[PDB]
Amino acid sequence: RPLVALLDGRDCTVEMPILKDLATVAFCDAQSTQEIHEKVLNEAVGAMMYHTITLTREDLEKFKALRVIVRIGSGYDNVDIKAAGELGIAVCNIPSAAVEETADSTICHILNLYRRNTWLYQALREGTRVQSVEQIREVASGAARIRGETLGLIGFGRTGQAVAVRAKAFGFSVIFYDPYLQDGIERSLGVQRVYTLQDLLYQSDCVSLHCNLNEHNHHLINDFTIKQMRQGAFLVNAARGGLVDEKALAQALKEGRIRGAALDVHESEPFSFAQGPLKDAPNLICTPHTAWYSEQASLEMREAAATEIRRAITGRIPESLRNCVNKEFF
Amino acid sequence: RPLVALLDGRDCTVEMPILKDLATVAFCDAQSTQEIHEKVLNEAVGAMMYHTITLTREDLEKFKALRVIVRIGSGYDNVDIKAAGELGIAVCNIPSAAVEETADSTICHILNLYRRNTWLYQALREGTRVQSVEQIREVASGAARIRGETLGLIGFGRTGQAVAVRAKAFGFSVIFYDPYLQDGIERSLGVQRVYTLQDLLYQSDCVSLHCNLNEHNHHLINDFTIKQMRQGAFLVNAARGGLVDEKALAQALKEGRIRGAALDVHESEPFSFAQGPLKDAPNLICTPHTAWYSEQASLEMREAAATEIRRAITGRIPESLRNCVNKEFF
Amino acid sequence: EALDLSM
Amino acid sequence: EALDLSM
Ligand SMILES: NC(=O)c1ccc[n+]([C@@H]2O[C@H](COP(=O)([O-])OP(=O)(O)OC[C@H]3O[C@@H](n4cnc5c(N)ncnc54)[C@H](O)[C@@H]3O)[C@@H](O)[C@H]2O)c1
Ligand SMILES: NC(=O)c1ccc[n+]([C@@H]2O[C@H](COP(=O)([O-])OP(=O)(O)OC[C@H]3O[C@@H](n4cnc5c(N)ncnc54)[C@H](O)[C@@H]3O)[C@@H](O)[C@H]2O)c1
Repeated sequence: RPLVALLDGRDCTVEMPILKDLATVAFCDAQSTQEIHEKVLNEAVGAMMYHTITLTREDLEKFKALRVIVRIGSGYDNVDIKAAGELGIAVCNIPSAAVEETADSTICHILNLYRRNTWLYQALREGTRVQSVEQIREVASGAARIRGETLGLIGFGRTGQAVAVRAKAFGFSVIFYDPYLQDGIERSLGVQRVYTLQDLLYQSDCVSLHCNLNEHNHHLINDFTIKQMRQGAFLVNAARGGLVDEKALAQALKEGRIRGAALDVHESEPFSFAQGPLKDAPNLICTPHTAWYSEQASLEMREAAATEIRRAITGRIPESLRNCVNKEFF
Repeated sequence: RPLVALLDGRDCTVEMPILKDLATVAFCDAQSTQEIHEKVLNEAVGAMMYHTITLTREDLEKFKALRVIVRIGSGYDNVDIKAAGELGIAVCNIPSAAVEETADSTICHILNLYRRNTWLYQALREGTRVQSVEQIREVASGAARIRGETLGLIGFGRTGQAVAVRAKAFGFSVIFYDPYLQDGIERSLGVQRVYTLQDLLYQSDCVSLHCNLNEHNHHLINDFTIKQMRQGAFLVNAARGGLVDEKALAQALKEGRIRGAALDVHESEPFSFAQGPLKDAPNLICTPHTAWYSEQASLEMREAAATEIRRAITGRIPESLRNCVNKEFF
Repeated sequence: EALDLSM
Repeated sequence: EALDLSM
């Protein structure tokens, strides 16, 4: 029974029932590519992976039997999909198992910035005593009215559109920049479209990232482009760490140029409050890459990924695959 | 110039410009009614107050010249409005300066329960290292899909209706109980109405309080009625402390009968994590009575309150008053 | 400044 | 249980 390996994980309890009858299911629990059993490199015909390891062209050249890689998740910046294609390896993602989870987590970050519920929680956990109304206004200082603010979305695909749908009923004006879309989505969903990053940053009170990380948007938010954001803007990133230069953001937060920032993703994961560029930065909310997570979403995506391996093993590659992302290079 | 006193406050910087030309504006910074200067009891014709002191019939009998009380805020359970009326004192509130603030803060609490952004923040601040996907699912354990859940609202006035409008785009089914409303709001806003507290609690995954505290709903949520909530329900209270019996809730949280609770209000304010019935209760978010607060809302309500004093002093009482709540007893 | 009538 | 191929 062909070997199928989970590269950067242990737990295989959802995937095994779906695959046991067709494949030997194995795990490597690798945190880097040098930690992959040479049995896997020699024998594995299918691989499953999360976001916690990266496969370059040189890494892909080491696999002798591999025919399919399924990313259990939507983002696949961590795989050189062109190299994979040229090498005879199809790459697939699970694009839509966590769209609402991510969008709800994002709206939660934005609300945490405007209303300060997280910081106020932390204040109470540090023993702050808020007796009087002067004390309430003091500890909640900065909380702001949402009606009439502009929410600017960079990327207007699945997560970005989900965020827009939710944001309207709070009284946000929604505006998006997405240079790869055709004309029309803006008219369909009744939001405003701008045509440059600068226009988005200039017009936005709150900016939220919803684009895939690609060859052309590394450090999209940087020292130069942060200066183009409004004074006292909020920044939200529930997309990818590599989109934001953390050195520039640390500085902007410290000078008060950005009023507050909420990151679910970071340039180097796992995030710690005690290390890296944002070491002592005010007005920072972080979560440890959880925007996608819920009981139901995690079950949905692990079944979908296991299903995708099943199709590749019993079907044709890549015609049998539901969500192959490298057909152009295959 | 008639004396007007702010009873439980210091800061008079918004009210003074509006009143200086008609009244002597004074403050008592009282935390109880025994701390009121006898000059105020003898001379004051108007009073302004927050939620941090209570006026009973016996307290109201002490004022010799008072003609109007303006609550800077919406809730007025802290004043015996019947006693006041019988004594020749009009009572007013500011009913709509913070409707969207409160509703946004509430949606933020609900999202904090389902997605766990606050707890995950706290996890990171306590030095948890979330490297791996097993670790992510571990620390975020409990986060749940919102689409298809029932949100049950107790009270469907200004804040309750604002919450409904926001909740629909997340995929909540909204249901409300409000025994004082006429037939029709449910049809207008396209939500479902139930006709008893029990039906609401039985049908709800998440229950949110939006009713005024009154003579008939003290400890509405109690030992008996919590047993009628769904197993693993969430409770949110951004209304008044007195609606919820904290002893019953502590127990329900500890046994896991309630999955999590978010309180902006408490039976005894100010709230501390180190004292009272909820001393060691799992799955608790608290904020220190801030749901109403934002820069703009606080300015809006302090102007509105000062305006209301201006009308009472220059006009007729109570015909000149915009938002008198005790006309029936006056 | 308002009139200080506190105790 | 899956096959342990870790290092
Ligand atoms: N934090 C999390 O746990 C989490 C969860 C899900 C997805 N994500 C991330 O969010 C990204 C977006 O996901 P999605 O499902 O909405 O993907 P999608 O492909 O549906 O949407 C991405 C959109 O970004 C646009 N885009 C690309 N480059 C851009 C640029 N330079 N400027 C502006 N727009 C640009 C694309 O045209 C596309 O419309 C994913 O690639 C993934 O990395 C993160
Ligand atoms: N946490 C905060 O900072 C904050 C901010 C604003 C208001 N509030 C509180 O929220 C309460 C509601 O405010 P609102 O502006 O929506 O008031 P509102 O009067 O517009 O709405 C209150 C509604 O509750 C209903 N109600 C009364 N008793 C009820 C009962 N036993 N069961 C169910 N419904 C019942 C009333 O019929 C009315 O429809 C206010 O009285 C105030 O105490 C709290």
